[PDB]
Amino acid sequence: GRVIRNQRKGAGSIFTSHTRLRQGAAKLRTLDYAERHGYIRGIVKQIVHDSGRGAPLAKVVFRDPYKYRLREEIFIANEGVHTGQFIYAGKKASLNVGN
Amino acid sequence: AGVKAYELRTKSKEQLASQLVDLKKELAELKVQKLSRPSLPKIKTVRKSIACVLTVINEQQREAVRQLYKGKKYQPKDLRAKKTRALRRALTKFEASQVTEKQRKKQIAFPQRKYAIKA
Amino acid sequence: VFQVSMKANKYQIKKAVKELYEVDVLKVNTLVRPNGTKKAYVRLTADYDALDIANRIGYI
Amino acid sequence: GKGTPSFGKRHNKSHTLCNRCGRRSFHVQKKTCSSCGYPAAKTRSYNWGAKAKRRHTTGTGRMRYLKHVSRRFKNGFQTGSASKASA
Amino acid sequence: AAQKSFRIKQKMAKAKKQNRPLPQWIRLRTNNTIRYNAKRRNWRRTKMNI
Amino acid sequence: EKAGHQTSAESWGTGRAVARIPRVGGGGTGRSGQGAFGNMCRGGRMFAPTKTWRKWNVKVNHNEKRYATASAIAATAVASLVLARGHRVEKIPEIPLVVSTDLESIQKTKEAVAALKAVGAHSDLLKVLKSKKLRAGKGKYRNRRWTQRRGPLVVYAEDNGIVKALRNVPGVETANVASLNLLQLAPGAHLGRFVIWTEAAFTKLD
Amino acid sequence: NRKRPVPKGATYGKPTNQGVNELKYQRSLRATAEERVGRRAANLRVLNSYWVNQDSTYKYFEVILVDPQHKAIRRDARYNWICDPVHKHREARGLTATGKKSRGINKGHKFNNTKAGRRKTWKRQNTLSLWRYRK
RNA sequence: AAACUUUCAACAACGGAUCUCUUGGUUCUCGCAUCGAUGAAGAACGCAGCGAAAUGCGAUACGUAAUGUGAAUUGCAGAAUUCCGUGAAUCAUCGAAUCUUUGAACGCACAUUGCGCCCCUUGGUAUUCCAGGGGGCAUGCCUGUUUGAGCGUCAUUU
RNA sequence: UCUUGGUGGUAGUAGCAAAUAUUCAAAUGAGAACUUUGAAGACUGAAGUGGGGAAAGGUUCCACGUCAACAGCAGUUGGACGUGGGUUAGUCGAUCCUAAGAGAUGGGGAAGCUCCGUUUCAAAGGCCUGAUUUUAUGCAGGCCACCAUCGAAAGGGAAUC
RNA sequence: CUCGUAGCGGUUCUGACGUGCAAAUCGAUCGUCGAAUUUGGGUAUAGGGGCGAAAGACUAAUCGAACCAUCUAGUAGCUG
RNA sequence: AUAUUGGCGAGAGACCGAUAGCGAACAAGUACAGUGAUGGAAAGAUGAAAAGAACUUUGAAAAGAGAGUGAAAAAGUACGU
RNA sequence: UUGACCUCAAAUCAGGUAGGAGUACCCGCUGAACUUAAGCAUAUCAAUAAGCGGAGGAAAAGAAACCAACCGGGAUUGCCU
Ligand SMILES: [Mg+2]
Ligand SMILES: [Mg+2]
Ligand SMILES: [Mg+2]
Ligand SMILES: [Mg+2]
Ligand SMILES: [Mg+2]
Ligand SMILES: [Mg+2]
Ligand SMILES: [Mg+2]
Ligand SMILES: [Mg+2]
Ligand SMILES: [Mg+2]
Ligand SMILES: [Mg+2]
Ligand SMILES: [Mg+2]
Ligand SMILES: [Mg+2]
Ligand SMILES: [Mg+2]
Ligand SMILES: [Mg+2]
Ligand SMILES: [Mg+2]
Ligand SMILES: [Mg+2]
Ligand SMILES: [Mg+2]
Ligand SMILES: [Mg+2]
Ligand SMILES: [Mg+2]
Ligand SMILES: [Mg+2]
Ligand SMILES: [Mg+2]
Ligand SMILES: [Mg+2]
Ligand SMILES: [Mg+2]
Ligand SMILES: [Mg+2]
Ligand SMILES: [Mg+2]
Ligand SMILES: [Mg+2]
Ligand SMILES: [Mg+2]
Ligand SMILES: [Mg+2]
Ligand SMILES: [Mg+2]
Ligand SMILES: [Mg+2]
Ligand SMILES: [Mg+2]
Ligand SMILES: [Mg+2]
Ligand SMILES: [Mg+2]
Ligand SMILES: [Mg+2]
Ligand SMILES: [Mg+2]
Ligand SMILES: [Mg+2]
Ligand SMILES: [Mg+2]
Ligand SMILES: [Mg+2]
Ligand SMILES: [Mg+2]
Ligand SMILES: [Mg+2]
Ligand SMILES: [Mg+2]
Ligand SMILES: [Mg+2]
Ligand SMILES: [Mg+2]
Ligand SMILES: [Mg+2]
Ligand SMILES: [Mg+2]
Ligand SMILES: [Mg+2]
Ligand SMILES: [Mg+2]
Ligand SMILES: [Mg+2]
Ligand SMILES: [Mg+2]
Ligand SMILES: [Mg+2]
Ligand SMILES: [Mg+2]
Ligand SMILES: [Mg+2]
Ligand SMILES: [Mg+2]
Ligand SMILES: [Mg+2]
Ligand SMILES: [Mg+2]
Ligand SMILES: [Mg+2]
Ligand SMILES: [Mg+2]
Ligand SMILES: [Mg+2]
Ligand SMILES: [Mg+2]
Ligand SMILES: [Mg+2]
Ligand SMILES: [Mg+2]
Ligand SMILES: [Mg+2]
Ligand SMILES: [Mg+2]
Ligand SMILES: [Mg+2]
Ligand SMILES: [Mg+2]
Ligand SMILES: [Mg+2]
Ligand SMILES: [Mg+2]
Ligand SMILES: [Mg+2]
Ligand SMILES: [Mg+2]
Ligand SMILES: [Mg+2]
Ligand SMILES: [Mg+2]
Repeated sequence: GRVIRNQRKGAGSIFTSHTRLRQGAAKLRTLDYAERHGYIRGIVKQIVHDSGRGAPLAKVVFRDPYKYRLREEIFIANEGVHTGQFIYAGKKASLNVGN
Repeated sequence: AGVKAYELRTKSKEQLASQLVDLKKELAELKVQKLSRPSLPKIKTVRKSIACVLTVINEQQREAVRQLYKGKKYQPKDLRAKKTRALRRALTKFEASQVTEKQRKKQIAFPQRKYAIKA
Repeated sequence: VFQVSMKANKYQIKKAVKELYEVDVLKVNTLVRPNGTKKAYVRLTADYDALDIANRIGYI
Repeated sequence: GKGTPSFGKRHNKSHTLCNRCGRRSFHVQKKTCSSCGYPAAKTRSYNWGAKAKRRHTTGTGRMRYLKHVSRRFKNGFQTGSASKASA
Repeated sequence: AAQKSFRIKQKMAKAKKQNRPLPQWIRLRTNNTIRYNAKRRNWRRTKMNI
Repeated sequence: EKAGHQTSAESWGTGRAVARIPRVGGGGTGRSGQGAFGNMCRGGRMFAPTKTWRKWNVKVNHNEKRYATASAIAATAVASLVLARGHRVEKIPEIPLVVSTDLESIQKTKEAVAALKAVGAHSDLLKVLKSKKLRAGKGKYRNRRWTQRRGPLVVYAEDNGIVKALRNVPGVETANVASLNLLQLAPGAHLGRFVIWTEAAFTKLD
Repeated sequence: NRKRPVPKGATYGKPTNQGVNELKYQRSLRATAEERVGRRAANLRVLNSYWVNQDSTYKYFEVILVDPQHKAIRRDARYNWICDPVHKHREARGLTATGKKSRGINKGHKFNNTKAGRRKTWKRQNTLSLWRYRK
């Protein structure tokens, strides 16, 4: 007559994700006119380790099309991607690993 | 003995302000002597004199404002009457006695007559 | 050494000591006493003498 | 070890003084007073706590302003001042 | 705790000024029934609970 | 209604080596651990708490009320019961003691006690105000401080001052013929109050 | 329907009192509308309300409110009854038209429980009235 | 035979019953309608020549004003020309004020005596910095004012 | 095994036996196994019975006076009792920052107490003008896309020996 | 990983004590002692709920359902 | 017209009489217990008036014994009986 | 260009107003269980206690979409029945 451990996990008290040391949300670059009609060139600046994740994270840095500033997207690193590598995102892009 | 209030109403604003300063000097000077003496009851007289002068100054100041807002709308709120919050929400005597003209006509046409069952 | 209001800071102590006792203050150190009263150590500049001024107030 | 040597480790505090009622019932983690329910606008009272309503109701403190309403009512809520001078 | 709040020291200051016996002239007053301070506190006998 | 119940006590039950009465919880006050709620417990409620809906006022048939009043007026005739109920009336000429209707318009207490002494109620009057005693218990501090005797009842037909003139006189009670209280005519359920009738009162009794 | 909160939807009373889903809330949706509008606009008094629309999820009401501090209401004797303090929050006390409907306040044999309130009537008809001379 | 133990009495103890008291309670009846954003109820801290409470009060602090009474208060001390008086008094009454820090609590915050911003003003050579004094700055809603937004939209325009 | 209070026998009994340990003289005093000083013996033996601090306590600190009660012997002693004195900061902390988290607002839910949410589906806004005579510096340009607040006396942090 | 201090636990004496120094201590003997370690502060999870390397263990000496007040003088064919 | 264990003002009682009556006759929701919600006491009486015992003596003192005061000290603040 | 209109905003704009208390009685909402039925699930306790919202000196109700079936009464409330 007592609530079981599999039920207690949904309350999310002591059963949450230990997310202090994580590097961010590993997402793609937000789909825009650069990635819908041509391409955009990134650059890997770090292959970092994500806490709690068995896959390395590639920090890929792009230029913002509309404002002069740099936008740092966080990718999941593909096997073969290195630091200093130009990374292409878009429709007209070329097939290489990490594009 | 102390200052008497009816004397202090007769003085002006600058006379009463300087009297308060001299009274505050006398309270300070007597508070020093109270550290040597075992009992100094003259503290009480000067202290009620300060309260009397400060009172009369404020009654002069509030009566100046009452002459300033004399018979207009929107007095300051501490110069307004302090009956009761309910007693000032309170439909006024004019508004509570309002009668529509349909009711005013009936009240003039047929008021309560005065009569007696005798003859 | 004075007893001051609990609402008085070291500016209002210095200003009051100056224009009540016609002195100049070099420094004010203040502590709140364990009876809940505020005690001010008001040190005068060397041009004045706190012993003379203590007689001039009236104590010792 | 659940009794006396466990009593040694009581040097923290669950409640401190409430600002509204001054009672050492302000839970410092919950940020709530256990007796008067501060910071909520309504004051914590329950009808199963009839003794507890008795301890804090009107009359238990000073009544700085209600202790004068009955006299002001009795005189009809006067405004102004009395007339004469002396005997 | 040697680094107090002011609100703790203010209540600590109040408790010390209450920590006195009855004044002896009060026991000489007319129709006086007070024999002693019934609200006397010690640090050794009763903790005052903040 | 809340006497003996303003307490949150519960029983300790068995195993505690003390009787199973509800004891007060808590600590550090002296009241803690003390028995509660019982009729036998100090501070507890009493057995069968008295209610306001106990019957106070009692119903009597109106005719049985009037039966007793008629038999009480009849007992204020011949003097054996009037002597028996106190009422110093030996030196009265005759009972019923009927005086003139001029008593009904006496308005001064000096002139009222002159008339009652003159018709022989002096010894009945002095029987009261020599019997003023302190009450013999807790009732003397329930606004019932003094006891004394009953004096002559004066019965009239018209009030033209006799009630107020006899008001301050100790023991002397007054009555209209239209009312004739049984608590006045037979005080203590004892027949034979000394009654002075006025002439208009005595005629009206038919 | 009103959903009875009773967390995890659980009884812990008798099985007569075991329903959660099918409780129906004795006051109407028009009454909840006026009560919620009267809380937002507590300087005013709710006068009446009326249906204006509905869909699968909401019923829509327009609530007429009257300012008892405006002088076009404090004068004009047809409407200054609303300015008396007995009419503070009529919609919470059920003195509006939809309140009087859901309280049962109507004349007739069909409303014997609810003519001057069902609770007041119940207090009257469960009182043991005793006289001085017991009847 | 003492001592010891037991019984009774006196006197002495211990203890606080009994009796007597009672500015308290309880119950009934009658009359009245009067809390608060003009800041309530409640809280904290403080205030008296000597008070720790209760009671009173708020830096004007066991109180100020006003009015009535008419010589006190006092446990001391002191003052008591003021005492045939605009006048004592822990007096009564109470219509004028004051009413710290709070609290629905209202610039932001509060396990802080923590931090802003505006106006007027003072001083430090100061629009900007620092300090002092005064006065402000909550949310909802109503009416109105003003400034606006929307190709929602109507006229009108070389 | 009633309730409250009071009182006995047991009974001057059980006991006041952990932490090596005390002793001599003088002083004070009515009174010294226990106080003070000197002498001696000893111990903790630097992960201390030593010097400081955190939480907590709250005046216990220090002086004078005192010994009715308290220190389960004693007491002239005391963390006791009575009266007082005592806590000084630009530099040490708090204050400020964020952490795990807590939590308003817009808005949605809920009969409602209130719940969710913390950037959301909101019209959510202050920043300097290059530099001053038509400036209470705007009646102007120009810039900025985030969005409360609380959260550490061990984290981060301006500066004293 | 191991021997073994500090530490953190608690095997055995079924030792002392058992109206205790102690409503869980004392002593000896023991487990383990560089990590799934030990620990302060902050913070989160609240009662038919939490939490549980799981013993119905722990959740303020309270746990096969905490504590407080009320309903409630709950009911008793049972004992005084 | 009706209700009213709250508030304010009254007047009552075949009520209770300090283990009773409200928990509280008294500095009572006080002292105190608890982290907290909450719990929660005991406790009235000298004498008509302090006239509350000057002074002597013994003792280090508390105090005793005298002396006094008082109608009473078989009323000595540990105070009616 | 310009001037309205509608809808929606902003202001430390002008004036106001709401919160909280108390809650005995009053108007609502919400809502039990112990208990009884000599067991118990309907029932009862009870349209009660607890919880929440809103007033006033009273509140609510109230001048008929009523009762009736009489020769008909006549707003509401309350007492006796
Ligand atoms: Mg200080
Ligand atoms: Mg300092
Ligand atoms: Mg345990
Ligand atoms: Mg233990
Ligand atoms: Mg508390
Ligand atoms: Mg309330
Ligand atoms: Mg503080
Ligand atoms: Mg009782
Ligand atoms: Mg008797
Ligand atoms: Mg259902
Ligand atoms: Mg009758
Ligand atoms: Mg005795
Ligand atoms: Mg006896
Ligand atoms: Mg009665
Ligand atoms: Mg004064
Ligand atoms: Mg006067
Ligand atoms: Mg006076
Ligand atoms: Mg802080
Ligand atoms: Mg800050
Ligand atoms: Mg006993
Ligand atoms: Mg014994
Ligand atoms: Mg022995
Ligand atoms: Mg021995
Ligand atoms: Mg050794
Ligand atoms: Mg050694
Ligand atoms: Mg000493
Ligand atoms: Mg001893
Ligand atoms: Mg001794
Ligand atoms: Mg010391
Ligand atoms: Mg001391
Ligand atoms: Mg620093
Ligand atoms: Mg911040
Ligand atoms: Mg912060
Ligand atoms: Mg760090
Ligand atoms: Mg190992
Ligand atoms: Mg090993
Ligand atoms: Mg080891
Ligand atoms: Mg074991
Ligand atoms: Mg053993
Ligand atoms: Mg022992
Ligand atoms: Mg090892
Ligand atoms: Mg350690
Ligand atoms: Mg469960
Ligand atoms: Mg098992
Ligand atoms: Mg329990
Ligand atoms: Mg029972
Ligand atoms: Mg009442
Ligand atoms: Mg007695
Ligand atoms: Mg009693
Ligand atoms: Mg506590
Ligand atoms: Mg006695
Ligand atoms: Mg006398
Ligand atoms: Mg003697
Ligand atoms: Mg005698
Ligand atoms: Mg004697
Ligand atoms: Mg005797
Ligand atoms: Mg005697
Ligand atoms: Mg405005
Ligand atoms: Mg009702
Ligand atoms: Mg109702
Ligand atoms: Mg039945
Ligand atoms: Mg049954
Ligand atoms: Mg059955
Ligand atoms: Mg059964
Ligand atoms: Mg039912
Ligand atoms: Mg209820
Ligand atoms: Mg009212
Ligand atoms: Mg009426
Ligand atoms: Mg009405
Ligand atoms: Mg009609
Ligand atoms: Mg009818």
